Amino acid sequence: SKVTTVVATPGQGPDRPQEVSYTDTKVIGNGSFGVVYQAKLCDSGELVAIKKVLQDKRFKNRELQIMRKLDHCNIVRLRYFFYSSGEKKDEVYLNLVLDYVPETVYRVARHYSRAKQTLPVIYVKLYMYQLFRSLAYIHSFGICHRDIKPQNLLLDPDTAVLKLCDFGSAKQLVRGEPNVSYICSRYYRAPELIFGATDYTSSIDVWSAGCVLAELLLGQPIFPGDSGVDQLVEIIKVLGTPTREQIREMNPNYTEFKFPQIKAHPWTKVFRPRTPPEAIALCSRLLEYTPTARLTPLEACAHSFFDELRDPNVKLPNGRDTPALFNFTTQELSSNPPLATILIPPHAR
Amino acid sequence: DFRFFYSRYS
Ligand code: PRO
Ligand SMILES: [Cl-]
Repeated sequence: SKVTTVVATPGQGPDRPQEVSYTDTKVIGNGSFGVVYQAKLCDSGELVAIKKVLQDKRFKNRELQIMRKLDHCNIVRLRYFFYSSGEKKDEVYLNLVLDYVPETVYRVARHYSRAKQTLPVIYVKLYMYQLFRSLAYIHSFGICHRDIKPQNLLLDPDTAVLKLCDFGSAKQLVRGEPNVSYICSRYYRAPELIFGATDYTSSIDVWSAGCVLAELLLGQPIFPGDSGVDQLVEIIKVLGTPTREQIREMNPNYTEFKFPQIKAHPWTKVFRPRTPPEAIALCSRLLEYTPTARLTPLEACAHSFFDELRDPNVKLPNGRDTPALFNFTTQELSSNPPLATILIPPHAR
Repeated sequence: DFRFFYSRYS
């Protein structure tokens, strides 16, 4: 079988190039700048995914810069990077060699939805909690992902380990420096992005996380639509018409537009009757118009919906140990350093 | 729409 070698730099650690050999390459998806490959590292047998992005001559690649700085059990790990030619003539491509994870939250959710079954609530708790940890960690550096959606939540279904991936839109937000509004994918965009705001904060990720939670509870996206106006109608049907004060907090250029006049649908009627009330209560504090009224990621981790995860005897339904849930660092806890009394339960200290 | 071509759930 064909072995390929390349000179590549480790994603973490010494800025020191190494010979890297890999084999068994195969196409597993497509990217903006070429197909995505699986490969097997010859030295360890470990599976990686290799994706290509365009190298700009003018400035360092932001995704690589961010991914060299991150080290967290719920974020996909950058193993190596190297440059190559690619699909388009004359271009130089950055190749990111990431630890391979075989499934996503989206695949598991569609598997249950197609079967007209609800994802067991223990998995909803595990997946959302790990998502909020990954957000707490990146937000503690000032980094907003800007493209949270179920397809970017890699999943090992047997261990329930979740890893956030795709940092191609991620940015360190700086108050007073504008940001493009056109990030974040259909169905998951916060209303301030639908309105074209350039002055938003990392709370756009919490809105998107709320959309993922609601989708796991409902079995379908909560705010679908192919245009912003169709998405907004679905938002208003649930949250009710935003007030002028709320619109000023999202994008004050929009305060005087004539929005559909709709009373909020009660949150208890949004979801099916047997939906756990704490899940509805959490969703109601994530899907809020006023961006500063949304929970922060660490506050969401400490929400009572996640209390079952903090029980000394909780197990996966397949009998396994839960994955790592309490290895918080100072960095990850820093937005509220005295928090933890909830987050690290007694048996984890 | 899916990240990967293959899935154990496909
Ligand atoms: O919001 C943004 O992604 C970038 C930063 C300067 C160019 N626009
Ligand atoms: Cl997917």
